[PDB]
Amino acid sequence: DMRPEIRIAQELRRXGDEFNATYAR
Amino acid sequence: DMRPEIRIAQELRRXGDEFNATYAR
Amino acid sequence: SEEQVAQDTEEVFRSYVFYRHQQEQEDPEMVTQPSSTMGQVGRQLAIIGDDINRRYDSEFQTMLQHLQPTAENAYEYFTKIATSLFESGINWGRVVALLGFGYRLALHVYQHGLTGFLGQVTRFVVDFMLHHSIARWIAQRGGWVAALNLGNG
Amino acid sequence: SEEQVAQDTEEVFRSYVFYRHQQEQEDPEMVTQPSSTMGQVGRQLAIIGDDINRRYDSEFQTMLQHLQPTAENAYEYFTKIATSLFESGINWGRVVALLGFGYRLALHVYQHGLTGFLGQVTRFVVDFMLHHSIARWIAQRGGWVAALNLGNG
Repeated sequence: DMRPEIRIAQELRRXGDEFNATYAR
Repeated sequence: DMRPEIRIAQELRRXGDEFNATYAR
Repeated sequence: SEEQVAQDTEEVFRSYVFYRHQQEQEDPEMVTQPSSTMGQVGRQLAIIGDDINRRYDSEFQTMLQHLQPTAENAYEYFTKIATSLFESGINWGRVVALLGFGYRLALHVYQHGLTGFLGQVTRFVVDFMLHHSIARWIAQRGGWVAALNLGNG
Repeated sequence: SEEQVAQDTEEVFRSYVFYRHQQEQEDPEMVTQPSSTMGQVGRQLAIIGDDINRRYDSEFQTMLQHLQPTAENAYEYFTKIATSLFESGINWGRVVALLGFGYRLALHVYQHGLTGFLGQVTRFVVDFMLHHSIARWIAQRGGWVAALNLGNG
């Protein structure tokens, strides 16, 4: 399975892209 | 007045000498 | 310049952490700053991210538990994770995610007692005993095992 | 040898801290070791010192508050204090006092949030932004102040 630091970076990116889609208008 | 690190060292020594007198038999 | 932006980042992040910790409570490093515009930037990014951030709480707890970050390895992990975050590009949301990761990492390492300070004090004690002749004295008294007679009998 | 005594000191001190923290409770760094004889030495010195140690609690709280130790200055203060402790001689009680000071110092720095880890993470964030081109990007978007438009309007 994916290493924890790989999974964390993927979810950070997901999280950040959600923030970006939400607010970068 | 005495600097805090000076006072701490004096009280550490007092404390240790109490321990020593108590237990070094 | 980007040296200026880097300097501003300190105030942004410290304010971000201060205000995020407030909104999530109910870590004394996070309660202790005087800012201005950069303080406002950090505050606003923490506030407007709150709903998004809370939906990620459960999985970041699981992921950070698996990662087991410590003060000793945090730099290595931070760098690998942040590099991967931005590999496919930079946008404002990913920049905020970097601040959020810094927040989560600092909180997790402190509250799980992984900050390494007791280990640092242990090295202080050992180093002092070795280099200031205390170990020599204990050796001549029979080693640490000789302390077993204190309070004995 | 005194290198051996120095090695044994790590187990003595960690056990000392583990057992002292138990007897005083009612710091997660202090709850996390597998030892043997050196573990027993640390345990016994913590136990037999309990009555003496508690009589000093009030003044060490006042003195450590005045000293304001941090992870940044702890080594300097530890070394000056320990050198002064032994200036007029070494005895077993002063050796135990050194372990007790290490205990108090580690506990005080952790519980007052002076462990410096958030400050370390802040340096991670700034360093990454500067050396991995994030600050460059923010500068070209207008600096951190441009983030004030996120969630605005």
